[PDB]
This record gives sequence, structure tokens and C-alpha cells, in this order.
Amino acid sequence: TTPPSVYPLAPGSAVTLGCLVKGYFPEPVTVTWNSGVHTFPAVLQSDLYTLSSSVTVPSETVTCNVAHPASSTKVDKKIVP
Amino acid sequence: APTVSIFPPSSEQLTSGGASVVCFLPKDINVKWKIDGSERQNGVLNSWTMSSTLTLTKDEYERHNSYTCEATIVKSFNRN
Repeated sequence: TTPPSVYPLAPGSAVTLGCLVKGYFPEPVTVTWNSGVHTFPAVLQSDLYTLSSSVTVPSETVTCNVAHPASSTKVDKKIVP
Repeated sequence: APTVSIFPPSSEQLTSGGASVVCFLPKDINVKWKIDGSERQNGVLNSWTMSSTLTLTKDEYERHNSYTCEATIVKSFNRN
């Protein structure tokens, strides 16, 4: 078993946001945004799952909430400019 | 008309030594990745519900300046 690393997806200083969930095992993983959007199916490589989820909407705040039941792990990564 | 969005690696990931570039996109669609203009095929993993993800080592990411997500429109970002 392995908890996932969650990475924020913010635009490259140059609105859609997202989160990247890398290296977790096993499935599944639940993804919500500030608990109330596109969560793509996972891909399996090297025995680890990776997934991503976007959201269309800095003044107001957005935070993706990713949960991994298997390892009783949670992660809530705010997206910063 | 898909609304494409491209994203650079986060500092958090880079700190761990990896570099993933994410791109959010009739079903038929084709995504092409470019690094400094030339096509890159290895290290790409796709998902459809579309999302394309180019993973590289930090060293490799640091070797180039431009990353481009090209659909079937072109969206990109320069590290510098």
C-alpha cells in the first residue's frame, strides 16, 4: 500500500485549476473541490496509480480534497497563484 | 471545441526530483507534446472520461524552456 502525493495544478503565470495524484496503491481515490470539475480515470505504471482532476471557475479560494481509503490518508491541497 | 489548459510542475514535485506537465482537454481528439518545438513521445500517459500528462525527471525538465500541448489548438508555457 502507498499513500499518494498530491500536486497542485495552477496556471503558469502567463479559469481552469486541477490536482495531480501520483504514486498511490491501490484504487480508488476520491476527489472533491472544497467539498462542494473533471476526475479522470487512473493509469497504472510501475505498480502505482496516477490520476488528475480539473475544475473551472485567487480572490476566492479553491482547494482540492483527495482521499485515499486504502491507507486512511487524506490530503487537501490549496491551489496558489 | 475543447478548452485546453496546460500546467507546469509544482515546486513540491520538483523538490522530489520529478517533473510532470499536465494538459486538460465529438470524442475523437489527438494530443501532441512538444519540448522546445520538437515532438516528445516517451513519458506520456493519457486518460479519457481528456487529460495528457508528460512526466520527466527534474534534470530533463531543467534541460528545456518550452512545453507545448497541441490538440488534434496550441497551448504552452516557458520555464523562463
